[PDB]
Amino acid sequence: ANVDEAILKRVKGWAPYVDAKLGFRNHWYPVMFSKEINEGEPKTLKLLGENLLVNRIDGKLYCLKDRCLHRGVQLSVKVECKTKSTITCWYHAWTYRWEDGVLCDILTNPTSAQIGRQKLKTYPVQEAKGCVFIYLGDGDPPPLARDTPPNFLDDDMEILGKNQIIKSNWRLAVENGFDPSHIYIHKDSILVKDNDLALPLGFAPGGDRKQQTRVVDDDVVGRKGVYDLIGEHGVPVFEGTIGGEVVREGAYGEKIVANDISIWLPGVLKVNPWPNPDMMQFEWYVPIDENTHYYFQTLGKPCANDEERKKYEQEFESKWKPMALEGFNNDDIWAREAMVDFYADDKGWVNEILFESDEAIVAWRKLASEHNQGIQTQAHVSGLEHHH
Amino acid sequence: ANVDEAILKRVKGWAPYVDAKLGFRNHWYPVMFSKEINEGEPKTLKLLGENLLVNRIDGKLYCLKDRCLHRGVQLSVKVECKTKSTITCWYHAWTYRWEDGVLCDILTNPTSAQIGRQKLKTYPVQEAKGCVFIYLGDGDPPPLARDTPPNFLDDDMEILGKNQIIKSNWRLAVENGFDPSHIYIHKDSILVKDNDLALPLGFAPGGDRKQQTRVVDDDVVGRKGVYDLIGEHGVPVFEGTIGGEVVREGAYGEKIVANDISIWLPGVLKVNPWPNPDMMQFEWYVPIDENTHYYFQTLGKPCANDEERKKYEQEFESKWKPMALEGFNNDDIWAREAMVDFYADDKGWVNEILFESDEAIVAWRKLASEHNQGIQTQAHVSGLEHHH
Amino acid sequence: ANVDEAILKRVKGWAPYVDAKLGFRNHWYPVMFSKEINEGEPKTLKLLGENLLVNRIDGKLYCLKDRCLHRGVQLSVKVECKTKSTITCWYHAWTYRWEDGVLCDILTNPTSAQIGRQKLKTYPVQEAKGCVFIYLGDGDPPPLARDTPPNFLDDDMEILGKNQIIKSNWRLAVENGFDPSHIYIHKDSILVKDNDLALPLGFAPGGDRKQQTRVVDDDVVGRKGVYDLIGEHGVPVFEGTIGGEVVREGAYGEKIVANDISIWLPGVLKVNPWPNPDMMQFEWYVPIDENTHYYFQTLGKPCANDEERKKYEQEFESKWKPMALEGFNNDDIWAREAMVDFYADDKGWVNEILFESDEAIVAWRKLASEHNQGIQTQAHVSGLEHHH
Amino acid sequence: IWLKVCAASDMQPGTIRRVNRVGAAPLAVYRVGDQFYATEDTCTHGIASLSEGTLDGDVIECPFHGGAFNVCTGMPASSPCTVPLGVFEVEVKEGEVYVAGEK
Amino acid sequence: IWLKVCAASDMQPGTIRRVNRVGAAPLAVYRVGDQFYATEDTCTHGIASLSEGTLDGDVIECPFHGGAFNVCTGMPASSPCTVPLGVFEVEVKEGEVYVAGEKK
Amino acid sequence: QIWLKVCAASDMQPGTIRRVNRVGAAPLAVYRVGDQFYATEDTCTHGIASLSEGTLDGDVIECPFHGGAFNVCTGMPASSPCTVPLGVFEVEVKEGEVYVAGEKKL
Ligand code: FES
Ligand code: FES
Ligand code: FES
Ligand code: FES
Ligand code: FES
Ligand code: FES
Ligand SMILES: [Fe+2]
Ligand SMILES: [Fe+2]
Ligand SMILES: [Fe+2]
Repeated sequence: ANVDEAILKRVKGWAPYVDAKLGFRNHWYPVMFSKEINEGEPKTLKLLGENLLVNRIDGKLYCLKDRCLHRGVQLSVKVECKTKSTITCWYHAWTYRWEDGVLCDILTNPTSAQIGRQKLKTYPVQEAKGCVFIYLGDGDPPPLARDTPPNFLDDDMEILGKNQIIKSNWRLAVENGFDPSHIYIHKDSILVKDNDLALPLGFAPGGDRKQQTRVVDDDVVGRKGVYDLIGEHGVPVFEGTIGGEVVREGAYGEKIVANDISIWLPGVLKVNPWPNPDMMQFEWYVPIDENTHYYFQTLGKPCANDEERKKYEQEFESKWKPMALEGFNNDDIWAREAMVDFYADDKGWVNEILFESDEAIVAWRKLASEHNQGIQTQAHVSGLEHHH
Repeated sequence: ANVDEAILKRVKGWAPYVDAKLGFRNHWYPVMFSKEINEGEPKTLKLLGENLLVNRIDGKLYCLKDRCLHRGVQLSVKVECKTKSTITCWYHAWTYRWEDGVLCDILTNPTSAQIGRQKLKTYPVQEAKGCVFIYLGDGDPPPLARDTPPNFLDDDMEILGKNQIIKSNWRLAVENGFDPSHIYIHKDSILVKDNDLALPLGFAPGGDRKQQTRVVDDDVVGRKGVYDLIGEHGVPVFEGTIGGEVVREGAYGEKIVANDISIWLPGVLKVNPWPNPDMMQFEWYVPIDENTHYYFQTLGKPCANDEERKKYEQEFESKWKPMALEGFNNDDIWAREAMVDFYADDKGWVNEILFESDEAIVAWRKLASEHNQGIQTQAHVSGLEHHH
Repeated sequence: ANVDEAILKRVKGWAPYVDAKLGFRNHWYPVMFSKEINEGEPKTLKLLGENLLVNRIDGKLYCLKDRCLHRGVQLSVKVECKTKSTITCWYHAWTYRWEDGVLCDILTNPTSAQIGRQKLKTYPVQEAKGCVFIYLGDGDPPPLARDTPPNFLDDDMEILGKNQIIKSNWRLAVENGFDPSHIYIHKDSILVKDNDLALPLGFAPGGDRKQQTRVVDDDVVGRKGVYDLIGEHGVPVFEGTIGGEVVREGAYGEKIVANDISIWLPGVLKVNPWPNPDMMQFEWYVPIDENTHYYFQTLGKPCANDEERKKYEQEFESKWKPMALEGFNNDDIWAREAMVDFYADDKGWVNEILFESDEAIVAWRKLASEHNQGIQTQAHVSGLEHHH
Repeated sequence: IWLKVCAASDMQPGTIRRVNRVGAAPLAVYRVGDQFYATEDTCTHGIASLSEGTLDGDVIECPFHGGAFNVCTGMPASSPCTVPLGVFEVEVKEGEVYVAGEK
Repeated sequence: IWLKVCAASDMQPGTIRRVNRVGAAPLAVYRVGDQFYATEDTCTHGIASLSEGTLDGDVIECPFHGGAFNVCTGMPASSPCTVPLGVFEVEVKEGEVYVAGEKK
Repeated sequence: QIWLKVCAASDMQPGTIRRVNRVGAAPLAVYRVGDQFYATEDTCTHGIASLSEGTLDGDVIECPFHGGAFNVCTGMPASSPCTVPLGVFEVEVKEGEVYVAGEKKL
């Protein structure tokens, strides 16, 4: 009910996905790095359209909805944490506990009947690999692994990265990321030349439809995703032609990368190896609201000891972060933005003219529609509405 | 007419008030001070969503709608007052009399059949206590006293004030002003400390609900309002506690002020005494459009002669204005702005969780719903519609 | 359907016109001057709500819709013309021929079944009198002469002009231009004084309605328009009066100009002679979107050779452009903008109170409603829709 | 004082006839069923001719903006019309329609 | 423990009766058909008096925001209400109704 | 081969669709409308969808991807967003056996 019913009736193959303009509820989402949230210093953020507050108390993170139950103001306008375990609204002093959101006191009226009877929404928060994950859902959360790509949580896998807000719906980011033929926009990337990478312009598909991908729905951890196998039978394009004349060539570098690409619910891509044969890239496209998303980038590299783990960081800052995460992925950013207009009115979901390599995207759309854990709605944002 | 019918259906206790997003028609509203408009110098303003023009001719004020009958342009784009008693539209020269809005001439066609056959909307304007009031309504206006708080018009009451545009719907301003527990936001006020005022953090209600307020359904002049009596049997709260430990304290000043607080239609608050034992504050929250209002503040003090009023004016400019009107009330301004989001989609009127001191607000909502003289609609702004 | 059906039902005399908020499809429209588009330099523009790309190849102009068939991005975000006769989308390399829009190649997949089976929308482009005209329509275009005022295409008529984007719907511009009484806004024009022009303040109409204009639908080239004949039986107003007393006079210059004023579909005005007895002014109000238009101004003056053309050019840049096109018409620009609010909600089309000289505008509204070649709809912009 | 307009049979039911008056504003004569009424012809909201409008029962709808008036009372029946129409009593005698010279 | 409310006959089916208690919060007594029920009078979502609301079957609708509760179970029936209402045991003894005046 | 053997006419129920895969060529879709048979390319001209996985309504097939549609007899578009006509292949029944042409109609 986020999109015109007429359009949903048309996209019979993935209507839930097209309706999920605000993202999927009941999944874990990374929103910041552990280093960005300090003890006793609450931070604000918007996730799936909801304003939230995250605080660190005795080293542990807590998440409360940033909206007072009384008159609906954001507590963050003027933060008043009067005791270690609570936060007091600046307006009429309704006070809530960070651990369970219970309204435990009201300074403007200590005798109010509301005390102890109301509860502000709280969301589970977990830190892993130096990343802050919030379970934007209801009830006890599933393990974080269900919503992370394979190997992200490996013991020796050292994770580093960056995050920023991008102006496009999260779905446009996901599809661009899993798009087999979009590598064409990266043909002039510095990382390509500078890191001597082998990078074609596209692929001439081979085999049947089913062979183009590997849909994963038998993962013991509960993971649900899709693998892009266009390269298994497809002939990579290194000489692009027009009228039979070669007008462009791919990158004939020596380093073999990105032979393993997969997208996983709620919306995280895994590219392996990348940006180097001994590394991996994991990136999330987190829904902030219908028009924006967090582009949460991470690069992983196994490290067995405190050293090298340090050399990795040094190289991350010196090469990987500026040359790959930025130098390479920056083109993905404006590419996402370029699709905004066509899909803004939801009509792009009907008028798009797909071609062979989009089989991977269609597979993702179907997987997401069938295995998402809930459709976030504006009602979830303002307050659920119902008549039993 | 202005809100989703499903929402109005839910708020049975005050549907008209919730619907009155643009304000109440057929009431007097202050919009500027007398000294802000000089002889033959037309001034523009927007009230209840309507663009208006006010001019002073031979000392008297006149108000015409700032929209030519012909092609709907604002006359004020290029003012042309070619004779003392008229204004000529800059486009095709349709000319109107300030006195009755009659189309008395058309320079581009002196033989037009429209001449003397059309009338531009006019609104009554009255000056009192140095304030300019406009009756944004139809037909003969009621006495100005009906729409003003008691004593504002007293012969000896010397009125001085300030006015500005605030970005919030007028109702959020009204409710914040009459909110008994909102004083919590003023706990760190410089006025309270410097003027040694007694100011609790809030009140623990005493007595029954009916005793919390006093509704005035009629006066010798027909005014409609509500008095906040939470302090009659309520216990002032000076110590703020959380989990039993003291985390805050109210102000233990000696000066007892604000023992008399009342809100009146169309939306004007009276606080007496304030900000000093010998003064009173009268403030209006005038609807400009759905998202903004004029915060028209005035401080009154009885003065018997020119000596007292001269001294008062000096005290006002050097102390009361900067310390009270600005220093104290500035916190009310951002408090109002903080409630905008929750009520912007009109859902806050359903999802708000009220507590005891809100009995005052509820009383106002009901009084306003039962005695307002009309609901301003977008149709009033563009032109009333009706199809036989 | 671009307007609330209730409103369209009310304006029975010209509903199609009121519905044509985006302009009339299947007409030629000038969008720039030939000197503004150079060989191999693609230029972007929006016409009738559609984003277009124009390019010059071997001297000839070609027009392609600036929206890739694949994922709906604008090709112009990053232009890639790899061969003289084609353009390659920067995203997945779908390549189209400028000549017919046929998808002739796809660099990311040379085996794609889409190759040669899709075609991007193209529109006829024609250069005449140094002006670039685009036929925003479907099928074989009619002769350009049909959509141009008489004499604009005369062999010796030398055309010079200026173009800019104005913030108002195209119809407000058309009506202001053909509005007989709007000349009142030009009473203080520097051009009038500095060129000794005779210019009344308005007109007292004479004769019956039919005589106020001449509806043209008998032109052999098929052009459809209306001539303003208010001055044939009307009395020019040179002494403007209020209450019978003269408050303003018109201009008593010696030069006789503006003897013939005519408006033509799709929306081009011809004033003759103007701004001098031996010149003519032809101006278009081209729909860009519902809120803006190109104000395409041109001045024509018969020239028999290169020597006269150069002389005229010099007088144009030094006098006519700054004094007439800018100094005189600049008042028309803000006049158009002043009507935006009244008509923005489409209600002005119902609430406007017209007077005698508006007979000219009504005639135009009726002609446009009856002879336009199609109503541009948002569906034309996003993609025509239809269910079996 | 009265003005002889036409024969009752000159008008079919539900039709309107414009009556020009030299040196004066035109009038509109309406035939509602077998009854006759008259008002000023010019819509009070603009320059439209009500005789070029649509008659629905005893309500005339202006062709320009959809405003309307009750031809019997001359009072506005639909917005944007707000100024009442001038009404002229009409009487039919011996199959002849006469319209008063004044309102 | 029981409080004298009124004679069962004083209440027509589908009506609500507020029961004010000395030094305590008010209660609401509902007559659904031929059976009586009771809960707190104050809506758990705010400060509204449910006795001034509308009874539809066994569901009481709050006059303030349209939230609702099942008068038998005290469980929320319509948004925005989410906090269960306190239910009090009712007893009809010899024509007259009584309320436990004690949370069940 | 000129005529490709598809199946027994009786093996198809009225209102059903059957996909015909071909070596070295794009798949075809055979439709049974009443007692008659028609055939077109299987791939929707608007994308990469398989029309045989769509919904047949009379002589109009609806694509499962975006709701576009085609008339199976003429191959002409019946519903947006489809705009490119489908290639149609003649179908004949010899000895109760359905045969579809290897080359589309001109
Ligand atoms: S809005 Fe938070 S305590 Fe009132
Ligand atoms: S818009 Fe004012 S006179 Fe024409
Ligand atoms: S969006 Fe243009 S080739 Fe894909
Ligand atoms: S001119 Fe008759 S309704 Fe406007
Ligand atoms: S106070 Fe009862 S629904 Fe809000
Ligand atoms: S792929 Fe068939 S309608 Fe789009
Ligand atoms: Fe990319
Ligand atoms: Fe305040
Ligand atoms: Fe002009």
